[PDB]
Amino acid sequence: TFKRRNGGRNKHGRGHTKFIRCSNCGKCCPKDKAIKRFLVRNIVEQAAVRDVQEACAFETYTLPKLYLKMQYCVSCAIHSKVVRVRSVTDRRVREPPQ
Amino acid sequence: ATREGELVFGVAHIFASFNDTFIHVTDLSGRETMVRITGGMKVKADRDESSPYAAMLAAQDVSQRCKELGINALHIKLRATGGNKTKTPGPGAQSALRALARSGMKIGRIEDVTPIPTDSTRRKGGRRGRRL
Amino acid sequence: TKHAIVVKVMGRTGSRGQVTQVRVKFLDDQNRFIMRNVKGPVREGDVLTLLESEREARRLR
Amino acid sequence: TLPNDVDLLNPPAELEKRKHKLKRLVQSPNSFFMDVKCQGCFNITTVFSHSQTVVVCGNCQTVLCQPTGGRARLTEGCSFRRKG
Amino acid sequence: ADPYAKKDWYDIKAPSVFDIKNVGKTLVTRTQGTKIASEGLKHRVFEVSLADLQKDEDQSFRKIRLRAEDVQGKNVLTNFWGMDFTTDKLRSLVKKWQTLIEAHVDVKTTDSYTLRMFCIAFTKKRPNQQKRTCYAQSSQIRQIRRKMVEIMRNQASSCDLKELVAKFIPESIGREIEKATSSIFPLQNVYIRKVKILKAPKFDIGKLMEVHGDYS
RNA sequence: GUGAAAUUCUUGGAUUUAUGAAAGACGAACAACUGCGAAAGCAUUUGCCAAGGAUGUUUUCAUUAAUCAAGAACGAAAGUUGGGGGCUCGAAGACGAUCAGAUACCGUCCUAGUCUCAACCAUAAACGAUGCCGACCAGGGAUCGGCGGAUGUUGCUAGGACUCCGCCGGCACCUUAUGAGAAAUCAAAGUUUUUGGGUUCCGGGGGGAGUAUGGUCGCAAGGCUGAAACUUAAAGGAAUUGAC
RNA sequence: UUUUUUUUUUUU
Ligand SMILES: [K+]
Ligand SMILES: [K+]
Ligand SMILES: [K+]
Ligand SMILES: [K+]
Ligand SMILES: [K+]
Ligand SMILES: [K+]
Ligand SMILES: [K+]
Ligand SMILES: [K+]
Ligand SMILES: [K+]
Ligand SMILES: [K+]
Ligand SMILES: [Mg+2]
Ligand SMILES: [Mg+2]
Ligand SMILES: [Mg+2]
Ligand SMILES: [Mg+2]
Ligand SMILES: [Mg+2]
Ligand SMILES: [Mg+2]
Ligand SMILES: [Mg+2]
Ligand SMILES: [Mg+2]
Ligand SMILES: [Mg+2]
Ligand SMILES: [Mg+2]
Ligand SMILES: [Mg+2]
Ligand SMILES: [Mg+2]
Ligand SMILES: [Mg+2]
Ligand SMILES: [Mg+2]
Ligand SMILES: [Mg+2]
Ligand SMILES: [Mg+2]
Ligand SMILES: [Zn+2]
Repeated sequence: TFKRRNGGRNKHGRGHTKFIRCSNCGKCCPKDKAIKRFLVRNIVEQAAVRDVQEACAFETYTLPKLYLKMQYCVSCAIHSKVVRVRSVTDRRVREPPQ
Repeated sequence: ATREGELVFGVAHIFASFNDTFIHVTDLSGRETMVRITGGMKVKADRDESSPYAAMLAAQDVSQRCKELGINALHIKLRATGGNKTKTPGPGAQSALRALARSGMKIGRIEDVTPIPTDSTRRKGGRRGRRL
Repeated sequence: TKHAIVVKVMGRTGSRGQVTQVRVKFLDDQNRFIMRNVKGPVREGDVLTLLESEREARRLR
Repeated sequence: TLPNDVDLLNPPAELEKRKHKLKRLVQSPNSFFMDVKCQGCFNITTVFSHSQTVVVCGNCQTVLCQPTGGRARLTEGCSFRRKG
Repeated sequence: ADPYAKKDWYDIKAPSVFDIKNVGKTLVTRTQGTKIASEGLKHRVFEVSLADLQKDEDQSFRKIRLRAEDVQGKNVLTNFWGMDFTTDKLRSLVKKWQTLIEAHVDVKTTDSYTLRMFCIAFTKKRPNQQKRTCYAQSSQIRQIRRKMVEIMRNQASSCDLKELVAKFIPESIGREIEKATSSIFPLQNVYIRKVKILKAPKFDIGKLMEVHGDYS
């Protein structure tokens, strides 16, 4: 039985899509199928922000940010709980969680 | 060197991997090493070399040693393993940075210098990845 | 060895819920808050003796 | 428009204009011929609205229109009148 | 034996193009036998933030490379050796749902400095735009790249290294590129992302001392 | 380096830091329910070389067309022969672990290979598991290319960017049944016992078996074509409840 | 993300 209309990927009007390597296990996975997340977080964790600011060597300074694009295979994405198994009706929802 | 409040800046190259932590301090050019304390020099078990506590101890030792060499402030160069491997810093990065901040050292510029390929050689593990 | 007062209790922590995570405010410095894991019953208004205040508590689970 | 709300033999002129030229009840082109005059020369030339060639006035040897993807673009000086 | 007890400290001096001359301090082992301290400091490269050189936090996204050219007394006289963006700045500029345009050109200055300049730009949405993307067509991208290359070559070839760095500091070339390319597509965050020195002229003390004041 | 370790490298200085050089791969982010191509496939710049769809056309020919045995062109990856390359990773192999064993999963080092040229090979879940051409058949919002119309801005040079309304063509999506279906589902898998638009291929319970034999292609690996004796009551599809 | 192999024949 077929469970997804898109077959678990995002390929339309296309023959082949080159793969990426899973950021967790290194497994090959088509890019249109890999679960991709973009993480933008402060280099200094919120706990240490005050201590680092108190030790600033300049009158003013804005702490940088860390940018990471994570590309997971299906297995790692499920195991890491990046995505979860949804009900038959709920897995047709494509909007990101609020 | 002239005034007590004058700031002498070094560069702290922090290599926080998932197996170890490095706290390497050099001059501005980077050609001269001041102190290099790793997390594996502060623990007994190989599994604790990258722990936050080992990073904190290494950072405390680094700050203590640098204070004797006339270094007041440090620039931060945080990196992960990079290459085709993980770009996420190890658990010891934040602990080392906090310990350096809390040890009386002034913090300068903070930069992420993880080596990022515009495109890389093949990553290890085969096309099926690490199977566990 | 510093003294901190519990301001609020975040909840139970650990596989068996053995420890409770709390937010404690240092008495000497009233503007510094830290995260600690506490063993044994604890409520708001309690004072703990921190043998070392450098560490930050993380969920044991 | 609902099918029973319109007459297939007497469609409103707006709908016929909006339809594709070949899908109208009777095929009819959207092109036309125009009388283009240069700015300074009294000579008058007929030009196709969708000319594929650079039409040049014989007298002054000036380009009147430039071929494009669809309708030809006239030179700024020249003006045109719909001929038909 | 302590190796730091036989090391002397030196002062790094920036060229005149920058407001601040004192960049920092570096040390080298004292001269012993054939090992000359002055040779250990020669051609050293220091990466310094433009915010420190200009004392302006708005320039903290630019990193400047200064190479040690000569040593006089306890001062190391440097000169411009390239510039780059910080990683966070570049990561912040690149975003989805927009087009990224890059160009490079190899140019020579009037001083015989052969350098490679790298330009970056992004398409900009209009204030009344309703569609969710601002994508330029490939032909438009090629036209923009042509304009970028032409402007960069014209700007670099008509000036020396000193005036080129003077142009870099306020980002005049990027402003010119944005003004010129607007007729093709609106652009934002137009910058000279990176400059690297390919070839440098034979060292001349006279030229070096023109950008460094008297230290005595 | 791992769950933890060990194999391994290390005061002949490992790892780490800065600068520089060489080599060979790979072209991140941008990058999408987006594009091009017959499919396979195709992502750094610039030039050259031919090719192409769609759009526009009050241009030309005038049935020249559709689909196709035989026969041809191309055809991922792996593999073959011989050069060139040989960074990375890495079949085989060798070690270190784990284990009752562990010819594995994990770790360490590596041959062929991975790249390119010349010549072969012709197979993939080569998938939309869904032939091509043509007609009709509900609605809606997005998006790519071209074109028509309207309108107001732009640190720009009539144009370009954006806004609105339309036509054609394309990749898709959402809703719905008056349709179909064993259903899952499908706006084509509809217009089918109220059965007929044209045309190619191709299945006939499950195994034996894609095997034997013959032929043919290939250096080989194998490809294409392709049985029978005998055996058997089910195998199998979709969906429901429970249990796990 | 350590390790976890197996349960005679028919029938209820
Ligand atoms: K399928
Ligand atoms: K997916
Ligand atoms: K370790
Ligand atoms: K090799
Ligand atoms: K091997
Ligand atoms: K076992
Ligand atoms: K083959
Ligand atoms: K498929
Ligand atoms: K459309
Ligand atoms: K029986
Ligand atoms: Mg299933
Ligand atoms: Mg394919
Ligand atoms: Mg170790
Ligand atoms: Mg698993
Ligand atoms: Mg296991
Ligand atoms: Mg356009
Ligand atoms: Mg290097
Ligand atoms: Mg594109
Ligand atoms: Mg790229
Ligand atoms: Mg060979
Ligand atoms: Mg290897
Ligand atoms: Mg090959
Ligand atoms: Mg086949
Ligand atoms: Mg359009
Ligand atoms: Mg049969
Ligand atoms: Mg058994
Ligand atoms: Zn994975």
